[PDB]
Amino acid sequence: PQGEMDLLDSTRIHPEDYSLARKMAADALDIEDIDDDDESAMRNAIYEMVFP
Amino acid sequence: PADKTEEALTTFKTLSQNSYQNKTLGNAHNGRSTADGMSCDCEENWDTVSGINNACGEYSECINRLTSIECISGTCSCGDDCQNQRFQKKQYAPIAVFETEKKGYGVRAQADIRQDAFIYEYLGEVIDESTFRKRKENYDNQGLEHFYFMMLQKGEFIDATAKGGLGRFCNHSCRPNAYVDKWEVGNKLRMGIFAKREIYKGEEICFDYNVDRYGANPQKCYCGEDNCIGFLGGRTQTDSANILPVPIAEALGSTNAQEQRWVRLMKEQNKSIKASDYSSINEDYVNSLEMRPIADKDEASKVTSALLKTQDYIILRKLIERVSLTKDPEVLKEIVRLRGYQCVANILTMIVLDQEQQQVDVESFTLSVLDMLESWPNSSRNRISSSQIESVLESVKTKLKKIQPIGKKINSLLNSWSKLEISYKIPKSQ
Amino acid sequence: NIQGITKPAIRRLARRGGVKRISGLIYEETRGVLKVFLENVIRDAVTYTEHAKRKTVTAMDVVYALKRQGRTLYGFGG
Amino acid sequence: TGGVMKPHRYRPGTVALREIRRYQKSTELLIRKLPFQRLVREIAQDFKTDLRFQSAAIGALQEASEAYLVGLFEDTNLCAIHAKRVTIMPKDIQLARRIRGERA
Amino acid sequence: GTVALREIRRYQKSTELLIRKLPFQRLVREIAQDFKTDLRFQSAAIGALQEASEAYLVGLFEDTNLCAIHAKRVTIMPKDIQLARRIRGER
Amino acid sequence: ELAGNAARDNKKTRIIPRHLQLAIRNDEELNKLLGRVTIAQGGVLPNIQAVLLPK
Ligand SMILES: Nc1ncnc2c1ncn2[C@@H]1O[C@H](CSCC[C@H](N)C(=O)O)[C@@H](O)[C@H]1O
Ligand SMILES: [Zn+2]
Ligand SMILES: [Zn+2]
Ligand SMILES: [Zn+2]
Repeated sequence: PQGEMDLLDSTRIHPEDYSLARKMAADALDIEDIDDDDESAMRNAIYEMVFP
Repeated sequence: PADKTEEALTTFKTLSQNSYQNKTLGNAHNGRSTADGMSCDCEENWDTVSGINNACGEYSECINRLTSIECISGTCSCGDDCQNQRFQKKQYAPIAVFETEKKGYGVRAQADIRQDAFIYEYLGEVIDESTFRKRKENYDNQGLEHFYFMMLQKGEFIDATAKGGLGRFCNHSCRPNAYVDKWEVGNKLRMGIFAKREIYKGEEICFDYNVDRYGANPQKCYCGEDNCIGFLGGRTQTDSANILPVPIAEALGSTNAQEQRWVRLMKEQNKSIKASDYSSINEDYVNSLEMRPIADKDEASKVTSALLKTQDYIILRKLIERVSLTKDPEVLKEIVRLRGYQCVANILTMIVLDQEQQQVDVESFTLSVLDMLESWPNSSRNRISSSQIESVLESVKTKLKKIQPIGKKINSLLNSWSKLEISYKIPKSQ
Repeated sequence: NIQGITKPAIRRLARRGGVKRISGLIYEETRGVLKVFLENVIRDAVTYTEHAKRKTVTAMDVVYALKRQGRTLYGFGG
Repeated sequence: TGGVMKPHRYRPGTVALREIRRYQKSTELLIRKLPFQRLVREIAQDFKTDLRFQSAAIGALQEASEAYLVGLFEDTNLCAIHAKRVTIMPKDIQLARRIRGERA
Repeated sequence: GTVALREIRRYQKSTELLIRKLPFQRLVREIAQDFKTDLRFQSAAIGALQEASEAYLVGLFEDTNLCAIHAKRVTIMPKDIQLARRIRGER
Repeated sequence: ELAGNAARDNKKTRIIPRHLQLAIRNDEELNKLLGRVTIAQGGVLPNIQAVLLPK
């Protein structure tokens, strides 16, 4: 999930909204240890949401 | 006791050698004929006075003797009549039969026998498994109260009931002075009986049976040995299997070895440990248990299960102490996912709201359980909301308001927890 | 398929050398040294074959490479 | 009372010394043919593919590898005996290779 | 123990020969005498023999030190000498 | 010659690589000459250490 490639690069979402999409994905999975500034946890959450 | 040698001999057909149901059974290497038979490199040592070939003796370096294989004449460099032809030459030790108090006939040494010396070759009919089953059923129908079967190898047994030798009269001893061994003679397999120690004249010759009952009922052992297990059976044990349930025992860091050690140290030294039952907790075992930090999430799940199951004060004390030793953040996050706070609420309530103990000891417990609550990583009151343990903390600081260190620690704890939030968290449909 | 050199096989190989007891950690070490030796001999045989303008490695290349490493083999047409 | 007395087990080393004599008397290959062939093909794949390997080349490679491993285990057994042990350890393997010159 | 490390440090940095020249010369002549008599020797041949024998003995002592280290000892023994020679292949 | 003799102690009329390996390794000077050669299907001479044996 922390790799060079990105899940959202295969979607129509603009790169300026990648953190918005990862916050949506993290909040949808009922995670509570998540902080907005932690990009790594956001990427892990969206990876487990799209590719469980 | 009076000799019963001839009387014992008349009870069965005496054999000088093992008889075979067929030529295929009992063959060495599962019948694979090793044409390159194992020839010892010993040089023949003929004593010119007695004309005896002393090669392959006890203190000689015969490889075949060490490997429990007998030299065969005409194949080995040791020559004929070497000192490793004990089975073939039938040079049995001198023995007598005497009537025992409870075991019937038994074998005694007519002379003093050296260590590792060959006593006697166990004789019988070599039979297959089906023949063994048929004979076993027939003898059980006959009501015979004596074992007469030995396992030559897998699927191949030796029967000593109707035909055999004096070795069938040897009685079981739980601390035996002799032992049975398996040897290779030519392309065949033999079962001999050898002296485990120095045995004096008149002493009974006994070996460990190591009985495979094949579902038969236990038979009580009357050997008289102090280390007797009391029954004939290839296995035996004490309460050294479980003292506490497996998830609860592994929650405390205890395993099969630690559950063995406590019972071995006390029960075998005249101190009482009850029969296996987890309804009553033995506090002394839990206090004496060793504690190591947790670094595995399955062990954390077992700890959570133990918290949800065990009601004992002392087990919970030692689990909380183990958690105090534990400092791995991932295990603590797993406990949070398992809602450890929910279990800790009940653990508190049972001890400091219900009062089955003393106020000083409960105070020590409370000081020993507030520390890891203060220490664990926390990022959101959603964690606590799954337990509402703060309410329990308020109730216990209100009850033990006289003990001001507990009150001040709970003040610090609620102050720390109240700073938490969840920034912005998207509401979900309901 | 380095795990194809199974534990009983390497136990047998040690047993031919007269070894009575075997440590539990030795098997990875034997697999490594066998891999190193095979790597060297296979490399030399492959470049011998590539010089010979062939596409199939014959036994002569193997025996040549081994003899050039001071490990002369008798019985394969040397 | 139809039970069977068990022959118990051998001491550690007795069956070891037996199988020592048996394997030192016989001469067959001790490594299975097909896994060794696959391993040789895997090593050869790294340089240039489409390389056919005659059965005689694989057999010669197997014989050389077995001879090398047997010699290494003899030297490592001498090393273990020298250190008053009967169990060989990887440190004896490394030392044997060091003194042999194979490892720099 | 201190001067042992001092001797190691001094001799591992030096390059001159440590075997005395005249006894080695007499040793070479004594060995060569029993193969053929009235043998002459170039000085450079004796020097080459001295250098080669010193290099060989240094290598043997290094391998022997490894063997001694293996047996949890610090003192080298003759059994280390024949162990190193046996493994190295000399008879 | 040495290989035929070694076969003769084995009561065989067939010379095999095993007998050749026995003949080479049991003779000191022949072992010295053929030191660095491996005989295919020759096996190893039976040699068990003295302190390797039990007591
Ligand atoms: N120590 C012991 N106490 C009571 N019975 C024993 C015993 N050791 C052996 N036995 C009995 O002896 C049987 C073995 S056959 C031994 C000889 C036979 N009991 C006789 O006197 O003629 C076993 O099946 C067992 O039932
Ligand atoms: Zn012998
Ligand atoms: Zn003999
Ligand atoms: Zn008993």
